[PDB]
Amino acid sequence: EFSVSYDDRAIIINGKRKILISGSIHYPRSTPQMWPDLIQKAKDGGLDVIETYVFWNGHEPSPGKYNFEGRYDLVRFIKMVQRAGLYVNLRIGPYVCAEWNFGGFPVWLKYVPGMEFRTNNQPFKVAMQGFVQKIVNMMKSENLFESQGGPIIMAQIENEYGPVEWEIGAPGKAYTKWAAQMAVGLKTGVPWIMCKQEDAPDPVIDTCNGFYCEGFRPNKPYKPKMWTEVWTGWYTKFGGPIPQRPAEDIAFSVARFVQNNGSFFNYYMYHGGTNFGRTSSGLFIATSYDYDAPLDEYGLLNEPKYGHLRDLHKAIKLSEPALVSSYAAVTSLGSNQEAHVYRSKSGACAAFLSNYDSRYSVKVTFQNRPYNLPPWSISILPDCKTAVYNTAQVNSQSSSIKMTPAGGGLSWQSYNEETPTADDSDTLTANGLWEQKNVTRDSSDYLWYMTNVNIASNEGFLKNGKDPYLTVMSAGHVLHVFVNGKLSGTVYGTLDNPKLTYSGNVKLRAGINKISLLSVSVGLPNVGVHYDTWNAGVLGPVTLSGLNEGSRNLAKQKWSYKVGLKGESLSLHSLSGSSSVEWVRGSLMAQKQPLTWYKATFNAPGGNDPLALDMASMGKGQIWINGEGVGRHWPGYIAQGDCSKCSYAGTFNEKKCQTNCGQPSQRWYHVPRSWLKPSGNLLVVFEEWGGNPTGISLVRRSRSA
Ligand SMILES: *[C@@H]1O[C@H](CO)[C@@H](O)[C@H](O)[C@H]1NC(C)=O
Ligand SMILES: *[C@@H]1O[C@H](CO)[C@@H](O)[C@H](O)[C@H]1NC(C)=O
Ligand SMILES: OC[C@H]1O[C@@H](O)[C@H](O)[C@@H](O)[C@H]1O
Ligand SMILES: OC[C@H]1O[C@@H](O)[C@H](O)[C@@H](O)[C@H]1O
Ligand SMILES: OC[C@H]1O[C@@H](O)[C@H](O)[C@@H](O)[C@H]1O
Ligand SMILES: OC[C@H]1O[C@@H](O)[C@H](O)[C@@H](O)[C@H]1O
Repeated sequence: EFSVSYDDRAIIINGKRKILISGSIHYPRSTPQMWPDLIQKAKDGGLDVIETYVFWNGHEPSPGKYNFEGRYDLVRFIKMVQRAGLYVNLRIGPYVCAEWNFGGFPVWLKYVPGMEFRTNNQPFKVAMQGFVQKIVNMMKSENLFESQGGPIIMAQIENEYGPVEWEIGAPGKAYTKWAAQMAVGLKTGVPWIMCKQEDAPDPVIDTCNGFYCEGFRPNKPYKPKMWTEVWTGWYTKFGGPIPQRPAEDIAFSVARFVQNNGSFFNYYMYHGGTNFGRTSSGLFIATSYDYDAPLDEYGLLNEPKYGHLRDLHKAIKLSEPALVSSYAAVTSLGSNQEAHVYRSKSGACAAFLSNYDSRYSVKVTFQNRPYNLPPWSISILPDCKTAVYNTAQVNSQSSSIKMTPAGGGLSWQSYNEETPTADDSDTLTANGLWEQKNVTRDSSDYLWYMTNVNIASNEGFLKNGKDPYLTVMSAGHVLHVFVNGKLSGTVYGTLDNPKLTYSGNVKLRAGINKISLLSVSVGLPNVGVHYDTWNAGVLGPVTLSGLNEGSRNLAKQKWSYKVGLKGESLSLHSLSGSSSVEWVRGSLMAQKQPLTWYKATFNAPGGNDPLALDMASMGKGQIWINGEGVGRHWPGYIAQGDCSKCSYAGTFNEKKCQTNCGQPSQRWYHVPRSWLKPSGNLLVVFEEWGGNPTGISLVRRSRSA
């Protein structure tokens, strides 16, 4: 009925070789009502395939219970791509990286007895095969593979394992062989792929990720050349800038790939979207996953990038009959110039004329005709005679972003978060320090490390003008130090270095002194060899210096623990949770105070424009609207890095075109209209650092010229 195969040239769909233009759109980083519009714009962008990861931890929060409703409705998403007449590349994983919490793995998976992530491990294999098996079965049951008449033309198993296999050695090769054998053994009827897998076993095709992938070649001569990730920009991290990749560079890199035998490429990302809630983003990754994608975070067209790529795809589609019926033949044109010519026995001719010089514009002669090639550009001649397209020459409209305030300020109400201290009636205690994930299981960002310090009256610092010295070392990621219910200092880390040290003088009086430590995790690591084994939270050393005794090792004593916030267990984020009205309705009330809840009621602004929250007046925490988590906020973390002016021309790197530095890492936070009633919308903000609620504004996202 239907079939998907491959050869040395391309992917074969229904007996025909296909040059496939793909774009990556992750379903849980958007709302179910946004999906149709995003998929439509992708279709209009010239994409044949929609690519997406499958997010395990979002699907299986409990060892047994599954979730496939709301924006985690994977089956809804794929059927929507079908209704748009497009194909799907399903990158299953289960490891997805994706700047996604814990790399996509559920946190409970770590605590299954004898477990080891991404290796020749029995508990892992069982767990891995179970979920992968479930996903394939679900896809079959709704007839979603191309062989059944569905959109799914290929699937990915694992993500960029090559580098890990290298470091871990023999268990790595065994697991790879297993993973491949297992995946293919599921009889999907469609080919399987593996990115960054130089030794992917047959019949799995190894693919390429990166900014450029033209020099790439598969591990077998009978396997097609595929680029699973054309990085359209880079992710944003809290503390970091907003990176961008120029459209002219992307188009050049794509052209370099197509001209040189490349038959499949995928834009990572085509739509980046948002990291809603507290289980989406990876370690220190911002809520915004804009990625400088052709479709911005809010689903608006990122111009000129969208249109310029749309024109590129039109040129490739015009060149397609030749591309599938011939191979790339190189003819030198000059010192830094080449012509890749696709000449069919039928007589079809497509030519790509390149200029790799990034300094000067160059003129070449191809088949008696002159061509002017801008620096660092490729011209496409679909008929071999006339150049319809050039990668450095944008004929699409540019546009800027404006955030227009909608309505006015809100009447705010405030609730204080308690500062818990160690009691003798505490059940969850230990004679030392515990790791944060071990305790919280990522059910909350917050964990309280509590202990009591007894200060004898014969102490030296009490009689004279001396202060005791406290040193608290944490593995990450934010630490708040409270002595006797009062804040003594705050430290926070970076993505590269999340480990923390607090140091300072403390106010200790005679008797029992209570120490309260609040340890916050800002997402979990998603990449790295043995990344799951990395620590979070206060594990010491924890010392109290300046006593009659030299220095007291506070790590070696009884510690109480409390998971989450009193504000969380009371479920203050939802409307039915915000019932314990200990809310200060005060005309004059809470402002710039740590650990504070806020709530206001608003009406949905009149129009079609997408919405955000200007939170520049605030510090850090998380946001809910009508019970649904908008995600974390951290406008208090200012963007760091070198942010020079950049030219499209020349080799790109993540740091080449960085913007928004000396500014809040993220200021506006995406609010889907899909989440709003016409009136009586509940807006709950937990403010961890301290900020002014009256400053918070609802804004309208508009782009033009
Ligand atoms: C394109 O692939 C064919 C098939 O192997 C090969 O003979 C040819 O050298 C390739 N062209 C280039 C420019 O690499
Ligand atoms: C994890 O918690 C358990 C008790 O639930 C405890 O026995 C163990 O020491 C903890 N491990 C770490 C590394 O904190
Ligand atoms: O944006 C960074 C990207 O890095 C790639 O190597 C990975 O496959 C993606 O999942 C994403 O994490
Ligand atoms: O490696 C995949 C595994 O699949 C299981 O279902 C089977 O019981 C094992 O023998 C092994 O084949
Ligand atoms: O913060 C804990 C971890 O931090 C990572 O950046 C590092 O690669 C690991 O070795 C471990 O130290
Ligand atoms: O345009 C692609 C180019 O990317 C550069 O980073 C690389 O040094 C060149 O060899 C070429 O691959």
